[PDB]
Amino acid sequence: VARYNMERLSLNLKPVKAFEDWRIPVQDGYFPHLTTGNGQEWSSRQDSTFFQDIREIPLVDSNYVSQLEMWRTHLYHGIDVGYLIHENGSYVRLTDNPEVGEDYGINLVGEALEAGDSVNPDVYGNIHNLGHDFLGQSHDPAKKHSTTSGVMGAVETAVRDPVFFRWHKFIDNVFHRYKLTQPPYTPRQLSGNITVLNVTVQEEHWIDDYVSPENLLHTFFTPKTFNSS
Amino acid sequence: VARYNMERLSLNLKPVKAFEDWRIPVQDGYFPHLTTGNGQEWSSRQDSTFFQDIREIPLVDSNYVSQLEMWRTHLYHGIDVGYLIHENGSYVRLTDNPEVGEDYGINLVGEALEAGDSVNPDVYGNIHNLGHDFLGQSHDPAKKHSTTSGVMGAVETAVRDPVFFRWHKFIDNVFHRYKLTQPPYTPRQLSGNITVLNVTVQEEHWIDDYVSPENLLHTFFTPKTFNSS
Amino acid sequence: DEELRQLFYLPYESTSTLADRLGIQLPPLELSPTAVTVLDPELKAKLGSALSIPEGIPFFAFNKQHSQAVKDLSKVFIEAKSLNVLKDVAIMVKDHVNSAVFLAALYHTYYERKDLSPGDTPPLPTVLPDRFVPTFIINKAKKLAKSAIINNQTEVVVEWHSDETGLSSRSPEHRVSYWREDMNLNSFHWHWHLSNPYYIEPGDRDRRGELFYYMHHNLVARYNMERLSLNLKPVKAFEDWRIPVQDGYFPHLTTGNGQEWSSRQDSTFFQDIREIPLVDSNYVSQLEMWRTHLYHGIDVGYLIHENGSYVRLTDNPEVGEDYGINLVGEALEAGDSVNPDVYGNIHNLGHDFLGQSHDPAKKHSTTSGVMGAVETAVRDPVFFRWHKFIDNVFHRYKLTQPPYTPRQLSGNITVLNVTVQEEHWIDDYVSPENLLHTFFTPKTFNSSSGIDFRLKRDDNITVHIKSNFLEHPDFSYTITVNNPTSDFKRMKLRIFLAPKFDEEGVKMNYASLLRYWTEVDVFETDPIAPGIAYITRHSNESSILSTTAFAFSGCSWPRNLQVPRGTQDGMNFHFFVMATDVSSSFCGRPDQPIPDPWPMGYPLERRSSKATIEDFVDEHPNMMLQEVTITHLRDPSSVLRRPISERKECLLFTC
Amino acid sequence: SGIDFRLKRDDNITVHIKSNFLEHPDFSYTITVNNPTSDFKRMKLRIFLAPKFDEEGVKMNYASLLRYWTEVDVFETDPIAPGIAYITRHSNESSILSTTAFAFSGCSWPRNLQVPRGTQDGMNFHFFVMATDVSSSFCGRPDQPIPDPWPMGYPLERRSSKATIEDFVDEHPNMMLQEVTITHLRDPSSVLRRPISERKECLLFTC
Ligand SMILES: *[C@@H]1O[C@H](CO)[C@@H](O[C@@H]2O[C@H](CO)[C@@H](O)[C@H](O)[C@H]2NC(C)=O)[C@H](O)[C@H]1NC(C)=O
Ligand SMILES: *[C@@H]1O[C@H](CO)[C@@H](O[C@@H]2O[C@H](CO)[C@@H](O)[C@H](O)[C@H]2NC(C)=O)[C@H](O)[C@H]1NC(C)=O
Ligand SMILES: *[C@@H]1O[C@H](CO)[C@@H](O)[C@H](O)[C@H]1NC(C)=O
Ligand SMILES: *[C@@H]1O[C@H](CO)[C@@H](O)[C@H](O)[C@H]1NC(C)=O
Ligand SMILES: *[C@@H]1O[C@H](CO)[C@@H](O)[C@H](O)[C@H]1NC(C)=O
Ligand SMILES: *[C@@H]1O[C@H](CO)[C@@H](O)[C@H](O)[C@H]1NC(C)=O
Ligand SMILES: *[C@@H]1O[C@H](CO)[C@@H](O)[C@H](O)[C@H]1NC(C)=O
Ligand SMILES: *[C@@H]1O[C@H](CO)[C@@H](O)[C@H](O)[C@H]1NC(C)=O
Ligand SMILES: *[C@@H]1O[C@H](CO)[C@@H](O)[C@H](O)[C@H]1NC(C)=O
Ligand SMILES: *[C@@H]1O[C@H](CO)[C@@H](O)[C@H](O)[C@H]1NC(C)=O
Ligand SMILES: *[C@@H]1O[C@H](CO)[C@@H](O)[C@H](O)[C@H]1NC(C)=O
Ligand SMILES: *[C@@H]1O[C@H](CO)[C@@H](O)[C@H](O)[C@H]1NC(C)=O
Ligand SMILES: *[C@@H]1O[C@H](CO)[C@@H](O)[C@H](O)[C@H]1NC(C)=O
Ligand SMILES: *[C@@H]1O[C@H](CO)[C@@H](O)[C@H](O)[C@H]1NC(C)=O
Ligand code: CUO
Ligand code: CUO
Ligand code: CUO
Ligand SMILES: [Cl-]
Ligand SMILES: [Cl-]
Ligand SMILES: [Cl-]
Ligand SMILES: [Cl-]
Ligand SMILES: [Mg+2]
Ligand SMILES: [Mg+2]
Repeated sequence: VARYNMERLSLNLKPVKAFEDWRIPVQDGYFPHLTTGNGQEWSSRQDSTFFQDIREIPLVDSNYVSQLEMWRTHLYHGIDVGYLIHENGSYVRLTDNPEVGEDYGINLVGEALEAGDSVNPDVYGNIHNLGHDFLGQSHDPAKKHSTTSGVMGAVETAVRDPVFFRWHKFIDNVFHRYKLTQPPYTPRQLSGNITVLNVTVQEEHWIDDYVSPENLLHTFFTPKTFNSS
Repeated sequence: VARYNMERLSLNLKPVKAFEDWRIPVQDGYFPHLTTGNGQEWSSRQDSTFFQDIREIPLVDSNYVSQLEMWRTHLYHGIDVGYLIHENGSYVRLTDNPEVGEDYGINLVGEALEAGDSVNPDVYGNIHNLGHDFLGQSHDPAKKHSTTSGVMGAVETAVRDPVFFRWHKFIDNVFHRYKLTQPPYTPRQLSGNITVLNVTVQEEHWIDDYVSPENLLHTFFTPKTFNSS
Repeated sequence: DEELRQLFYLPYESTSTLADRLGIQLPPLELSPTAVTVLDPELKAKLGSALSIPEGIPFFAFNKQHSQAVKDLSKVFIEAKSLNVLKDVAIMVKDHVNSAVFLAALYHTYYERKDLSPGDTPPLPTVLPDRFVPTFIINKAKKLAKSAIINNQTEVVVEWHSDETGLSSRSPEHRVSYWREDMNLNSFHWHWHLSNPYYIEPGDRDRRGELFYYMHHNLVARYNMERLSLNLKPVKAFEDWRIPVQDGYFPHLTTGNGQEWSSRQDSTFFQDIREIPLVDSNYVSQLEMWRTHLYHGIDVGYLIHENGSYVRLTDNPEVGEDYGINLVGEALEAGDSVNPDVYGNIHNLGHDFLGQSHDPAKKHSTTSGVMGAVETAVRDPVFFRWHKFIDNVFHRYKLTQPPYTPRQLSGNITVLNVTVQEEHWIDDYVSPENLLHTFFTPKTFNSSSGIDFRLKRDDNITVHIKSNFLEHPDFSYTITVNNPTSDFKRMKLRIFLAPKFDEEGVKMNYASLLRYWTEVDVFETDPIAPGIAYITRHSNESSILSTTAFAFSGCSWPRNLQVPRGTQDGMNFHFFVMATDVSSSFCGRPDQPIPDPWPMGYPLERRSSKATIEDFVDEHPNMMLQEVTITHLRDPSSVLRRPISERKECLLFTC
Repeated sequence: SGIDFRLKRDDNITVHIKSNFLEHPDFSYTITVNNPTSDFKRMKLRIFLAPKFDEEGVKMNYASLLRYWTEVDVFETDPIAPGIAYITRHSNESSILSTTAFAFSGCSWPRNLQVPRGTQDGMNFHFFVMATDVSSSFCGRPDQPIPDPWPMGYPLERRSSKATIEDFVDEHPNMMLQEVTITHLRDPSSVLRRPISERKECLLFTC
């Protein structure tokens, strides 16, 4: 996300905005122009498409916007009070100053948010993964039209979609929310025996008759070719 | 529902309107002014309250408006094509002209809609019962406020609420939708050996020095008293 | 010339590929910047704008530039000194023109040249199967073909079902997809617009604006009868253009150039089309003002000509005066409009607004949706919402007309009786009188005239495509009439169909039925001798049909969709018959005027003081109102006698 | 009389203002009645107008027509002798009018708007007539009571079990339902005979 924003600033674009108010339609759609080797063209998403309940087939496998919202509410609460509730009933402290043998709070939040090895799936849910699927199925969320998923549904294609970065700005916002609850590093936590005296950056030779001034880096476009056979 | 409407017409009120577009807030609220013997006052519902997803505690026990809508969509489909799909995969014909040993279509729809002995809970759901609970919890649908349920949540109190009859007008509309799919009764189905020649209605004596004209009935208000001890 | 017909074949392949396969002698060739015909400068100079449409996109029939290109190309074809020269010109230009534009120009040419018959054109699905068959099925066919060739198999059949393009259980509009996507109906739509293009030289058609109204009115009416048969509500006009289009459509179609047709999500707004270039744009409020202007003209009874004079609108015209319905049609389509700057181009542009609504500002480098093409537009449920709006405009105009006078409805012939009888179609069953059936039957066609499935030149491969269609048994009807006069009388019988009940089970009154009447048969009889006569017509003779998966050729209402679906229990229809005193009727004839001076659909497109169709018919001895039942059979063999042993007992007399 | 258009005192200037108005020719109607009793009877005739069809071309039922009935003439007649009588009223005598661009003075329904516009082809109206047993009527009289005890607009402002105005009127011998056509002329001279030479041929009997 950070590097994407640096690219946006380079292009006179505004930094990406989190998609956090899920009752607002996603302003920017995306048409991937991709077709799989089985002849299946990836679904697109029109501008101004709502993030909507996914009514699966079978219906019992469905997920809902307000369900994800309540997972989010629960997770925000845990972050704000500094502990998660384990499915076994005990409380787990969140801290990035852990004791030896204690998990890092950022790690616990990450496992709960992705979700992966969550301390409590029933309470904190599966926000980030399902969000990909809500966005990827938003062109046909009740599965009425016998369609394919959009690129947000697959790891090798999701980054293509501008909404990837709106979704991940939301995700990064959750993580930063947690980081802000942590106390600043103490003098001892930042102290060191080595003094830094100087820093210089130098671009290597890349074109005859030009030597880059110190502390200047360049970028440009170059063709690349590969064998698709 | 029919008798309620006759009471409404008697009072110069418009007949009850089904609550069917669940996007529209319920215009008329209800304040029951009831308190249980455990001192727990029944929750009320303000005018213009939305029918909203019920996020239960625990969250895994929740139900959602679009979920009920999809159950409704599935049921409307079955009604319109004249058969339900059994959870065992077979199709069950809906008819009010059944073969000997065949269920009545109106009965099958009723069991699916209530729901009771539904042919397919996963597909047709539990629309009518859950709707009572959605309406009864609509003052606090995400259970944020540690509140009690409204009167729609209990059989001995639900009829008090004007929304009971809006909900049941919707329910009766589903049943009438099914009835309309049935062929008109044939001449043989309506024929009879007995001829009806005359009909007369006569109110009994109820007050001295008055005899009601034929075919005239009266109503009035009278007190009744009971022992609450 | 069956050499002429060959020009329709393999439209996505080079002329060299076609000629090689067919042994057609080629003109001189060269290599384009592969082998392509040399295009003579003399021919090129005659082509107008034909070459301006790039290869690799569909023919967008409602778009003014695309239609102009087809008109410009067909002009050269139509004006060719002979059929030999025509063939030479076609062979020469084929490599240099958009293939869909080429095909459209060729079909139009058969309608316009007097020495060609549209009935001799190939069925459109054999030429462009990609327009009618889902992407997945074409791709499966390519796979089956590749395997077959490898295993020395010269023929393959692929098939598909409606269960595969949408989910009926969650999408009520999908319940009628079989009808909207019917390949013959979509082909009929292509034929209609190429027989009666809005860009035709004015005068070269008679009452073309009125025919635009009439064919589409019948198309909408029959769709509604299909909807009622399926327990769907009749279609609602898309008229408040502020409201998003509720039902989207995903066509699941890909052109032979690999370009998948755009879809439209549920709840998509009808939005301003900001074209590239921007100066070619059109706007919702612009269309709304055209509509406002047209409604005004209709309401006051005259249009304003671009020359400043006023033109009266009347369906009771003087000799030599145009019909008001025709003038409104030309203004609305639009075709030969009296005032383009004032009344605009509402209907055509609306197709393009709907077809581009997934990307109306052209930000996403996308293709158009199916509403943009005549051979695909009927597939989309919004087609019928758009055409219900269009039919509403026409009905708004019809309602301004005075009811037909007694003299305008009077006739010398009396109608005495009407009977309808389904022909034999299954052994050991005879249909009761006045009962018609429908059912689904498979049809198969050879797609190899349209798509080259060969891997290499020497491969012998044929791909057959099989799918299900609504169908009905043949039927006939007999009208008993009396001529009480002293001499022979000739008459035209006018027979129309409409459901008796609406979606609520209420009997439709006269006013409501006006929106439903559809032509069954309108034709002139032999002269009727004094006394009683019996006139019998077979369903294959119907005026709405022309003259093997494709029964009727050229421009024809699909024979297989001639009878509305009806219901399992039997659905009741009015069968109106009128005897009036004196090549599908929906298509008209390019070279001849409409023979009948009465408005199309007469007398059932005007208001009446009569409340019911029963009351209306009872006033006139030359009209009779008959009634038929139409019953859809899920399993046609169900009509057969069942073993006494296997019959089940009913609880309530019938079951 | 309303605006002083003078520049200075001695100027002699008059400004006339001309504009177009809807208008109609005078008309009369005659009601034929029977008094079957043995003595003179006085009655009030109550005459109301409404369109027959709504905007959709559907015949309006009794309930819908209640929203449309408008007074044409409501007045008391001379006593009617036993037997048949003819009662003729001129449009200028209408109860809705009082008693030169301004025909009727004081408080009056405009005489020029006494007849609805109607249409070029002719528009059909119910003309309801009731004989009841015994200064615009819209304005009343400041110093006098309403003479008639019946509600204004009687009997056509209440519900009926009768579905149509036809059914309603058929129940009562003292009511009759007549019908008139009202036709608007863009060019009043169009009603005149046209030269045989200048008449154009119709395609469908009438044009
Ligand atoms: C399927 O359709 C195509 C028509 O285009 C047929 O292909 C032709 O077959 C004949 C006989 O082998 C060849 O001489 C022609 O060259 C073919 N035409 C083309 C354009 O390839 C094919 O025969 C049809 N298959 C069947 C079974 O009728
Ligand atoms: C137009 O109207 C006014 C009425 O106010 C008339 O003006 C009067 O004319 C007479 C005769 O010249 C004068 O003696 C009065 O003093 C005028 N009254 C006022 C208030 O100015 C005028 O005569 C009318 N014109 C015509 C042609 O009738
Ligand atoms: C819940 O699991 C954690 C694992 O770290 C454990 O420390 C805790 O004791 C458990 N709670 C109970 C009461 O079992
Ligand atoms: C520097 O090094 C010492 C010796 O290893 C270490 O104990 C201490 O942490 C460091 N002190 C500072 C100044 O950070
Ligand atoms: C750091 O290095 C740069 C260039 O090598 C030089 O300009 C600067 O004087 C150096 N600073 C120090 C403190 O050595
Ligand atoms: C499903 O249940 C019905 C109930 O009568 C039964 O008839 C049918 O055999 C069952 N289907 C299967 C395949 O088990
Ligand atoms: C009349 O009675 C007979 C004898 O029981 C019975 O068969 C029949 O169904 C009855 N009803 C009619 C309408 O015939
Ligand atoms: C029905 O009963 C009433 C009162 O008993 C009587 O007045 C009327 O005439 C009866 N009708 C018939 C058809 O017997
Ligand atoms: C191609 O196969 C068909 C049978 O499928 C056969 O009739 C025909 O002769 C074959 N074509 C050639 C050129 O062999
Ligand atoms: C405008 O066109 C109409 C078409 O018939 C013609 O009659 C009329 O003369 C034209 N108006 C003028 C003033 O040119
Ligand atoms: C009947 O026939 C006569 C003679 O052709 C013709 O004039 C008349 O228009 C016909 N129709 C009627 C209804 O009189
Ligand atoms: C009409 O034809 C049917 C069947 O042919 C017959 O039963 C019926 O009586 C006929 N009606 C008249 C009026 O001839
Ligand atoms: C009517 O047309 C269909 C399809 O072409 C055909 O099967 C049927 O035999 C035809 N009926 C007659 C008698 O021509
Ligand atoms: C009716 O009044 C108008 C306007 O005042 C007048 O022109 C007409 O002569 C009057 N009719 C009679 C006969 O009084
Ligand atoms: O996770 Cu959201 O795509 Cu790396
Ligand atoms: O069910 Cu809804 O309350 Cu009797
Ligand atoms: O015109 Cu036939 O498609 Cu709108
Ligand atoms: Cl949603
Ligand atoms: Cl499901
Ligand atoms: Cl919970
Ligand atoms: Cl531009
Ligand atoms: Mg509602
Ligand atoms: Mg609308």
